[PDB]
Amino acid sequence: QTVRSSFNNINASISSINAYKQAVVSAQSSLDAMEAGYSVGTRTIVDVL
Amino acid sequence: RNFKEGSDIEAGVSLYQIDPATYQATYDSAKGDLAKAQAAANIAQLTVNRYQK
Repeated sequence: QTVRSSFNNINASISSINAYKQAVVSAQSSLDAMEAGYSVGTRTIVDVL
Repeated sequence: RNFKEGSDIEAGVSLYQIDPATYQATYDSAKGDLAKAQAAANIAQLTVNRYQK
């Protein structure tokens, strides 16, 4: 079991990063989306925060 | 009357100034609308510039 226990974990663990790593990218431009939108002032700064 | 009767007059010359009440007023009309018209495009262009960036 333990053999199959973590061996799954790590892999699913792998899937974790790949999601959030993208997800970071998701927020990443998401941040960037803000700053520009705030830079141009189309939007508030609070959002950027 | 703007002129001395019998006198010699230039073209396009104001002769009789007529009450422009309803007119000067009226002139105001488009003015605001122009003022307001431009207002819309103002934002719009204000937007477009942003979107551009």
